[PDB]
Amino acid sequence: IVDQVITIGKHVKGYHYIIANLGFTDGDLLKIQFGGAEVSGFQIVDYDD
Amino acid sequence: NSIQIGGLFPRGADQEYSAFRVGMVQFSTSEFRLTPHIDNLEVANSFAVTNAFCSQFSRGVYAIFGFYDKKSVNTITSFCGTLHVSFITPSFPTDGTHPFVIQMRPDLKGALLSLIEYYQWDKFAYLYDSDRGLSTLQAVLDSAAEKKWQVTAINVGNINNDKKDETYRSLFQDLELKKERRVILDCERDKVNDIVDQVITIGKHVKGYHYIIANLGFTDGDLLKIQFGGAEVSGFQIVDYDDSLVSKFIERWSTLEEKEYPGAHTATIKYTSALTYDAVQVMTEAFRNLRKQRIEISRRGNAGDCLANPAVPWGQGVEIERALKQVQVEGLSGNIKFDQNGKRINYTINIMELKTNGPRKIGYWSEVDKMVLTEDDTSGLEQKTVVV
Amino acid sequence: TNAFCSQFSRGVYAIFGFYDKKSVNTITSFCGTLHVSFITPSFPTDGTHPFVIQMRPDLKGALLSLIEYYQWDKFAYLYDSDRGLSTLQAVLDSAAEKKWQVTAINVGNINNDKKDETYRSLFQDLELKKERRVILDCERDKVND
Ligand SMILES: *[C@@H]1O[C@H](CO)[C@@H](O[C@@H]2O[C@H](CO)[C@@H](O[C@@H]3O[C@H](CO)[C@@H](O)[C@H](O[C@@H]4O[C@H](CO)[C@@H](O)[C@H](O)[C@@H]4O)[C@@H]3O)[C@H](O)[C@H]2NC(C)=O)[C@H](O)[C@H]1NC(C)=O
Repeated sequence: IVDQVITIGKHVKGYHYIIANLGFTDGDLLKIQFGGAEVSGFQIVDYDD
Repeated sequence: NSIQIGGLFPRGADQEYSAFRVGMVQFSTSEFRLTPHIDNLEVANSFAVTNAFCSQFSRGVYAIFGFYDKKSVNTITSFCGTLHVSFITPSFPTDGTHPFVIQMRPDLKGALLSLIEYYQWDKFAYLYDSDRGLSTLQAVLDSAAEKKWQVTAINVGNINNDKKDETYRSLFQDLELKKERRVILDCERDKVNDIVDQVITIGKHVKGYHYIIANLGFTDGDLLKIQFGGAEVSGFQIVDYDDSLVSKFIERWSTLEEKEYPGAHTATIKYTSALTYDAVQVMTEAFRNLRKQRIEISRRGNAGDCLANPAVPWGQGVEIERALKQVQVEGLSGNIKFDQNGKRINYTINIMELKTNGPRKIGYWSEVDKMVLTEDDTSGLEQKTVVV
Repeated sequence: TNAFCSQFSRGVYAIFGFYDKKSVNTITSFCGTLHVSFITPSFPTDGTHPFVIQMRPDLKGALLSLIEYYQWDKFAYLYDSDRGLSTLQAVLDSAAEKKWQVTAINVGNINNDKKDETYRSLFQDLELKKERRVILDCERDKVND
């Protein structure tokens, strides 16, 4: 879905995407890291522990 | 019969050498066969270029077909001009007048200029490459005073692959100071793909932006990634796949085995490879005209070292050059004919506009006619005009 | 190339000479492989090149710092093609970092017969923007003209 959002260019400033799963940091986020859209998610495996 | 010809290729040339072999097979008549001596070496190092040129000269070649980079242009031109050796190259044409060189690639500066005239651009960005030659950059800089444009030229060529992601993002953040939406990329397809990837990463490929690819390899690079972004992409293509000749050539090209001929099974061919094929054709027709006019070419052996205190250039090479420049044939690049200097005259460069369906032939340009073909939609798709 | 290989066959230890826009690539690639020392007072090569000693210092930063000192925002740049486009590329790249409107004209490729006409037409074309600040990147012999 993120790849498709990138292809259509709907990941720029203004858009807001919330990932509704406990796998936020396991998947690569660098492709939308610089798009502009504010992405938010959830993580159960805190690597800082 | 067996005409020894030189074949200097870069080590990274694969589809170009494949098209050279396909052209060698297609035009190997029983009247005479062209035997090529292939030398794969580093195109950048001018010392190795000089060594290979003097090796071919010591072997006794009649016409050298090769490529060159910004370092080797002067050595090749100054060696072929003095030693009277014929040279054929699909690379970028030399700036000015240079003899004994047949540049298969046509002149694209007027094409980009006429396209800017058609789009009516007054302020845009120009990301240029240093290795591709500053000829087009000088032409647009000189036109920036005749027609008064505010162009922002950036040398993106000198970037390191380690700091690649950082330099490109900083470049586009610096280009957002003027809020630039119109960008022209004067780079090779291999680098244009990276620039497009970075534009996709930063999200500057949405509606509003306009990107012009300033090279004859528009369809060679993958355009489907920016096909649906929203930004109107436009470029230039010399190898028109809609041609019946090009279609019949691609029919055999795709069916060829990928193991023996590298990069041949594809349906799209790079413009450099097609220009290599057409150069082989032009060489064959040149030697055929030399046989038709009963002009005997012969070396008997070798005159000696290219380096000499008495400069000894063999005369018959002039006739070979004249026969090369006189040939007017039809090939993958369209109409192929050369003038007294060796540049391409009377050519057909198609202007493509990437829509949602894909690459669309929006027009074509020539040396005499600027922006002719107004085919398909003539501004009549989704307009919605309410009659009051 | 002929003179360089003649000196190499003679047995020189270090060659002191000059080069033009055409021959530079031949010299650098010949001294680099044959490990022969070269010294030249001409313009420095763009980038890093070994076995070459350029006596001339780098002037790009001097012109850039002088433009910063004079506080110029819109000017003309009449450059020479034979003298190398290094300074022109440096000022074009700085024209986005510091945002300048530079009008670069290639005055280098002009004929001595049509000299007065090409120059008068160039300055008449530069009066469209009413440019008063001009930078001349040419050799002294041409700067006098
Ligand atoms: C289809 O193709 C035809 C042949 O290729 C072409 O006819 C050519 O037309 C052009 C312009 O009309 C002619 O160009 C001139 O060439 C002569 C020398 O041959 C010169 O008068 C001049 O160039 C000179 O040579 C140098 C060029 O760099 C330069 O140093 C000189 O100062 C001077 O400029 C013109 O450029 C050309 O000769 C014609 N060819 C022939 C064989 O007669 C058709 O126009 C073309 N048609 C279409 C529709 O494309």
